[PDB]
Amino acid sequence: AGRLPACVVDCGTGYTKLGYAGNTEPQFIIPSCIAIKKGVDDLDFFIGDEAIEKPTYATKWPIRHGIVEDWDLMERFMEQVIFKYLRAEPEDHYFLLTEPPLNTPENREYTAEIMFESFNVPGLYIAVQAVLALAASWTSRQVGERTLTGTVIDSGDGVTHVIPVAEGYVIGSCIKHIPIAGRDITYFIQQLLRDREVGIPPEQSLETAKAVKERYSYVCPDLVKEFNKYDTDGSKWIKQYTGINAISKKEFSIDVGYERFLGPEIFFHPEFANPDFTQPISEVVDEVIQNCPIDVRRPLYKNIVLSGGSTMFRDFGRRLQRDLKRTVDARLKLSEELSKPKPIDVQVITHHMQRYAVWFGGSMLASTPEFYQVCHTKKDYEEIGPSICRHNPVFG
Amino acid sequence: PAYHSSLMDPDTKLIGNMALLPIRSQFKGPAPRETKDTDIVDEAIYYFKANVFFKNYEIKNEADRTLIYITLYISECLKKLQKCNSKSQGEKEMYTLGITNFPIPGEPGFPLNAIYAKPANKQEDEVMRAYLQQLRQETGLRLCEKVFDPQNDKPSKWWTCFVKRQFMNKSLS
Amino acid sequence: TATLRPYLSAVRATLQAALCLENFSSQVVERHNKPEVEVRSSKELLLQPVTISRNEKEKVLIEGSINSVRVSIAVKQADEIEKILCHKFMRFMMMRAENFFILRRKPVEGYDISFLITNFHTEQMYKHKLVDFVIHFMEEIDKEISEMKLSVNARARIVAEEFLKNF
Amino acid sequence: GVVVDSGDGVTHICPVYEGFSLPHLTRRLDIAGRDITRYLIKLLLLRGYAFNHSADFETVRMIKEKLCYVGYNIEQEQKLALETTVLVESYTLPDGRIIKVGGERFEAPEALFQPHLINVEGVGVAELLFNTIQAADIDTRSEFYKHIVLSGGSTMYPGLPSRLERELKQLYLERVLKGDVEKLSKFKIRIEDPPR
Amino acid sequence: AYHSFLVEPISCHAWNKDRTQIAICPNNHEVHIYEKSGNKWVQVHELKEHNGQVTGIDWAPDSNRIVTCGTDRNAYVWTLKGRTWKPTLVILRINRAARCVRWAPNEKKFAVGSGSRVISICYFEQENDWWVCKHIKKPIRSTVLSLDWHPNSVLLAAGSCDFKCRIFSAYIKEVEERPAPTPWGSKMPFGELMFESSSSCGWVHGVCFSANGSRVAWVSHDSTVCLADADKKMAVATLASETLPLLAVTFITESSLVAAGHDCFPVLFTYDSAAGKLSFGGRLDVPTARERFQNLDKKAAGLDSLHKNSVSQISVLSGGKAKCSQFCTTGMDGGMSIWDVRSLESALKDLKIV
Amino acid sequence: MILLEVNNRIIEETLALKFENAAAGNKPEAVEVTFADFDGVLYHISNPNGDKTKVMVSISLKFYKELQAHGADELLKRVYGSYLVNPESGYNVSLLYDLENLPASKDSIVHQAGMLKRNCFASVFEKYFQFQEEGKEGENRAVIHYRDDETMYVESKKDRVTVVFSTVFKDDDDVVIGKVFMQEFKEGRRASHTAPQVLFSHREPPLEDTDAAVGDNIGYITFVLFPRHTNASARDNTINLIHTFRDYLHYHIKCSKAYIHTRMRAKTSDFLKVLNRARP
Amino acid sequence: RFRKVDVGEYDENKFVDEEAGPDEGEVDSCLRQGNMTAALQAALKNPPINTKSQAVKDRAGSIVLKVLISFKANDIEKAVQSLDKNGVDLLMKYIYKGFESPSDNSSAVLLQWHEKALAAGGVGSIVRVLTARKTV
Repeated sequence: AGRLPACVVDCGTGYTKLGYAGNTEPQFIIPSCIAIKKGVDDLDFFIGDEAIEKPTYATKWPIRHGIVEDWDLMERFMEQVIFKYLRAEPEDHYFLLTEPPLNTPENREYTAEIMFESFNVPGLYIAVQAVLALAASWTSRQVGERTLTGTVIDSGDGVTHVIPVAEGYVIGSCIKHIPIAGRDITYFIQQLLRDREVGIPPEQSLETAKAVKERYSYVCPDLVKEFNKYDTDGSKWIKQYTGINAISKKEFSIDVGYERFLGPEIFFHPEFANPDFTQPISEVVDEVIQNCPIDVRRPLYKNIVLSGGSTMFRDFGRRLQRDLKRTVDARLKLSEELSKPKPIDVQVITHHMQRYAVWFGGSMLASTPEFYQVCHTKKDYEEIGPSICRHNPVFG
Repeated sequence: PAYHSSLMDPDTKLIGNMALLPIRSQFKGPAPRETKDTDIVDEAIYYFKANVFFKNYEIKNEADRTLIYITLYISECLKKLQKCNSKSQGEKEMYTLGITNFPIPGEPGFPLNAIYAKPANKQEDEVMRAYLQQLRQETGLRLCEKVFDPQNDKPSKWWTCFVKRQFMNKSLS
Repeated sequence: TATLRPYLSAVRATLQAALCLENFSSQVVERHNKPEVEVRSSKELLLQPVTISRNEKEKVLIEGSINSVRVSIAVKQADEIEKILCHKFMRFMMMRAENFFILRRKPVEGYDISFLITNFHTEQMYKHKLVDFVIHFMEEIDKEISEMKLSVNARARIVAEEFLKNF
Repeated sequence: GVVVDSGDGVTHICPVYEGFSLPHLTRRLDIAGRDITRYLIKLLLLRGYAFNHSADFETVRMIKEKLCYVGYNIEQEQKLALETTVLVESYTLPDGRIIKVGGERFEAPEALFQPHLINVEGVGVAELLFNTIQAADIDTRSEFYKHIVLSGGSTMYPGLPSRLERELKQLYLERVLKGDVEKLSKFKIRIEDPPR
Repeated sequence: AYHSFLVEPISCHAWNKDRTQIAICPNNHEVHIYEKSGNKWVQVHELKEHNGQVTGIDWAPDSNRIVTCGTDRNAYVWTLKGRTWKPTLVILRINRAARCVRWAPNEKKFAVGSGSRVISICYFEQENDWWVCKHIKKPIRSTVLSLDWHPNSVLLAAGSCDFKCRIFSAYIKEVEERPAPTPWGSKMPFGELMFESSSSCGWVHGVCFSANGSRVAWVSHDSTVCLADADKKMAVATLASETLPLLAVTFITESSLVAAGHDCFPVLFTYDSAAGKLSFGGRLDVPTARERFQNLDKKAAGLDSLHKNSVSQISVLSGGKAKCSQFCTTGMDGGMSIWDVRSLESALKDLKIV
Repeated sequence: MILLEVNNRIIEETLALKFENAAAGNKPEAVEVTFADFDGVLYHISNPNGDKTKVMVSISLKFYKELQAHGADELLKRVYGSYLVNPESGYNVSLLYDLENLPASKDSIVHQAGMLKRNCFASVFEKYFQFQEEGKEGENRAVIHYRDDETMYVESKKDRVTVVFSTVFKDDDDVVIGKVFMQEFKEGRRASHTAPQVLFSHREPPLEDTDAAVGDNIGYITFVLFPRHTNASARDNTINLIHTFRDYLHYHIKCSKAYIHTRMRAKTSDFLKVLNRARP
Repeated sequence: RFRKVDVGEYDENKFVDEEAGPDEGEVDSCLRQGNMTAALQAALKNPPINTKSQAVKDRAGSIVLKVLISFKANDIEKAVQSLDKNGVDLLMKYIYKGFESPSDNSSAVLLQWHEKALAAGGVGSIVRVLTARKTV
């Protein structure tokens, strides 16, 4: 580690988080999109928020299911990331980028070709998102043992993944998905609101749900109890949102009810919103641990870690831990009472750095002298080849 | 999981494979008499808002079938009850919609024929048919106070909004 | 121009001769099957290497065997910008050799790019079409280098103007 | 002659003298099937496929059986892997994702001949076999050298018998004929590999 | 007439005595037998025993036995028991790929050519109840690519990668009687080298004895066809082709050859015995009421030949090598073709057999 | 984006957000940010002594002493006034915003804070532009080591001011592409007759000798600036352009390589279609 | 450390290959007289098929090369058409020797030779270049 901190860039399907190693929050969180229209026609583009309407440019999304799908466009998006937002002279900073688990070696070579052949970085490291989220949880009070075994609940853009991790290495064959993520909570809240509250501009229907979700939601311990609380003490529980008719500039006034707690509930009752998929998040986690190697199951249940916006609802962790515990002892009941093994310690770890767990993890690691030891250098890339970037030894 | 009934005695009575469950009411029918002050009609109405969102439901015992039925009817009421002003007009349309010959197990139109036993004979037929009617009225009744906002003319949206939701994606009508 | 078509015609005719291959199990190791022009341990299976040259710079070297043909090309590189665009374009393609099937990961020493075509390729693609491809490649690489070069000039001019016009 | 048996568990060299098996001179190799499999797991890691050492062991065994082979001349094999793509094969995992496997095909089984690669003390299957023959009665020697027979699941790698033969000839030339290339021609070995 | 069995090579084929079945190796470890049903082909058996690629198939007519050999160093003999074919292992004691196999005309033995630089002649023992072999070794120096037996079941022509066509004696005393003189010479102890081509030109892809066995022909990688007759002091006539190498050759009469290879179409050569010379009379693949109709052009693998890739095998289907009327070709394209010599004679007026 | 922006986004947005929260009357959150800019610059944003009501922006430049011999301290004082304070240890300049004492219009100060770096550099240019306007000739040149191995030389003359950049192309690919850019700068007068004239020298310094660097990878770019450029009405804009030149050139070298790649991707991928169309 | 010697080198097998000049006066003679076709025929006489002297082989190629360099393009056809098949085969071999020493535009006229020789000899004449054990 020299005078200058490394650049840390975490490219997700929905947002890219970027800034410098050492800091606690990204310096920019910008949507992962690039609007485009001989010469320098290639330089006529915008990214992030500036890219979203832009009367005369088409908005593109180079990353799908966490994987770069348009390499020309990801390359261009890098150019502004480095020269417009970070204002890093890329020849003087090591870089740490990220990847979904199951991204291919070939893609890491493609990424390296971009970083070393176009931008001449001195050093590169591609980390797995899951692994940085574990590393993020070492920030937690409930954590004294620094470990990179654990189960990672990543609720990203479009689905939520339960990623089992042992000793730095994702167990690829054991990953499972849940077709529930923040968008759906929004969609369901939109649903619930649509048929109760009058005067949501049909056009601003979505933005209103998002606002309610982000401002008023939470996870409850029990629906019926929650319902009667609301039924009784309306003045405590029902809340007010006021918005602003975009077209016709007239405000509207709604109540915020049941959707406060029914929104996030669909993690726990996917049947409420998805007609094809009904297994609660809790069951899915259980299944994943039980599929993994026996000798690693206790560690997994002991260190379940959250990452992403959707995991931030007050009490998400508590409820997850509770329900998983109920499952786990249900099994260990139907076993003792069928002819007596140790009870399972189930720990769901929460902490402040959750929303950008991944980016925080990388920022912290790329601050350490060891990060400089494990990065591939440009001299390596030239003498041995892009294949060096196929493997990124874990460290910490 | 969804909310189930606790009222099932190892010795409560069974019309078909439903539970012939005590209810305290100002109505006619073979529903037993009850000492305690919560009946299956209260369980259903209490559980309703939670349970109506579920699409899958384990029949653990015969009390559950009664609960299911009352749960589905609750949604019949609010179907009518929504489009009509003042409590008065309400409990009025609720006598009507209570009496109506609703499909019952074994008939084309009763959903859940795979789950509910059909009446073995004409006795059971006439009983079950009556029990069901008792409930439609005791149910349709209690629900009426709840739906209307004590400052009147007022069908509370906090009930009318469930109108479209269908328990287990099934409808008595 | 003038001498291009005659060069290509000679190259094509030599490829047509060299790409006459069959499946050959190794005589040297039990249950191995290896491209003889690479491994070279049975002189009897190797053909005579030959070369077609356009001029002192541009040539193609063709090395046949029972099994496999190695084709090495020396691409036209007129000035320093074409030399580096060329080297960059071949490198770019070699990194991707697992997708080409017919490309060597490195050129034979003295050449810019090398194909290694084997009986497996000639059993799975039309031989006459591979010959077609090698010729189309040679024509096509010159055009691309040559366009790359115009683009650099085109953008250099706009970039200087944009900066200079702002003072 | 000598039976080189090697299964998932372990690897023995058993010289057998006309009818009966002499325990003296019998030797074990502390390297076998399960070891090659685990090494293949280390090599596929450096290629950017991370199999868990337990969850995935069966899967990497199948890759090994299907695709590994013994290199005959290792430096010549590395050149092939490094300059061309002829060694590269596609393999479909349990979940349907396709991986690609090249140099690791011959590199994993090489542990058998160079055990230092997987951190094992010793000398490796050919040096061990030679030693076993060059400690037996100077006259039984020859009849042994023409009756080496392979056994077990871990001896079926394409190319294995050829590599042994090459390697003995390498040893015998230096350690028995101290560089004498002309008198080499009369050294006679021919491991058979029975099709059973 | 072309049928497509698959799109990858037919590595090798064999027909039964009656030409109602054909065994092909569809580029893999198995052999697939097909039968014709009306005008369609139907797969009837699938021989799975070989542990590597099958490279040679021969079908012995009167005994109905199929021999195969493979890159796994095995050969099998297949017997038809009821309605399934059963393999018997023949231990070849070779340490490299088998490359070709031919049953001798008397069906009492068969020859495998291999990468071990040897030809194994195999025969059965009604004694120990299995197949044994003797190896022809000297002076072969490379892989044997091609075999053909003389009609006496004793002489044996072989082509190889040391660039040579040779004739050998494969006389096994314990299955046959001493052979009769031949113009290849009168002494035929096993392994005797009877004839060896001299200028060393090309890998020798195919060899053929004439029907009375006094002429031996072969085709080589240098794009020559050659013929030696024993009735003229084993003098060798030569024709250097203007096109790509042939891989397969056969006599269709005593003075007529058909061959095919990397050009993808069959061609005809004739030997004039008086002058001692070979001529190209050929190119047999050129692009009644029913026939006049279908040939008519309409209103609207870019190659003017039936096969779309190299021809690697040619076999006489009827009339034998003296007076062939029908022959077959299979190829790296996975196609099989049946050629009618008399339709060829008709549709090509310039064409002169013999 | 063809021209590189001058102001620093991290600085402007961090301050904007601090000023917005102070306006709304929110309780100030702690801020602690370390970040860089082009050419070795390092910045720090922090709360002095942990006092969340106070926000400091500090800049660190290896070559600050050099700008400081040429008017920098006095220049920063004119622009920042009572926002400039004693420099934080590790840094050369520190600005201090009291969240409880902001102008009614925050714009100007947010803007000037974003040009800290650019403001550190302007004085050397303003000095030599003055020398020109006043006929002071024969003054010793400014020598500014703006990176470990690149140097800028500033010199005034009777009729014109010259800026020389000694730059390094780390990659041998970049020299050749760089040369093409330079040739077009040397010919840019043919599209703006008023523009500064640009010279270029590969490998060798201009003869105008000393300790300057020589190598296959060195180039020297000279900007001849005239009074229309150095005068009182043009100099600010002129300074915004020149001090961004080196980075502009290198950025355009890199974008060209990205563009070449998009070409190579299109072409390789066409080759693979033809290959695959050769399957039967 | 024993795996350092290639024992393959000394293998009972290891295939072994089985084991002249044109007259320069005659060639110059026809050359100096403007008799190009005759110079060609002379230069393709008696190639040094069997000699382990590269010197003698380069002598031959160069003599031939010189004849071919000297032709006017519109005179190659008849010259090539005047040869027999062994002639065109031999010629094609020398055209491929030519290609190894481009030298002046020689490259350019060799390519013309290549084309006429190909029209006479067919790709089979190139095949015999690659398959030749004993070459020029």
